[PDB]
Amino acid sequence: GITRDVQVPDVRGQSSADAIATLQNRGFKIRTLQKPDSTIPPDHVIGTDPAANTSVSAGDEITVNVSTGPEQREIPDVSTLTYAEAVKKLTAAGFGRFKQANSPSTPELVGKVIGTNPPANQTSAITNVVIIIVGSG
Repeated sequence: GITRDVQVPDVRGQSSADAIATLQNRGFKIRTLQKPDSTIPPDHVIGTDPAANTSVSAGDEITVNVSTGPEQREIPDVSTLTYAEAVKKLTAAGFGRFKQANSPSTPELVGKVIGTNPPANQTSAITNVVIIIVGSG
């Protein structure tokens, strides 16, 4: 037959703790899912899971998606191959902050990227500014 299923209001616009408390008060169980990412939402609740707006039994389980910190990635040495490669491939790797600089190099490297200013072998954040250095002399 039917049981008592109700829809539970979202705690969007408040912190994850606010959501946790509100659901807890109603008897709902909450699971907090956190991810470090490139496409990071704030630690506050901006959105919720459909399960909340769906009519569910009071005391169901609501997953709260929260993100803690932007992810970091190691810089692949593809920069040295082509300027286009450096910017685009690093964007594909997640990076979204670039700064171009040029450094005087031997004519044999003119027009080629000689690397990055920050160490490429280092794991840099998505929001970290990668300074791409082009060899020009």
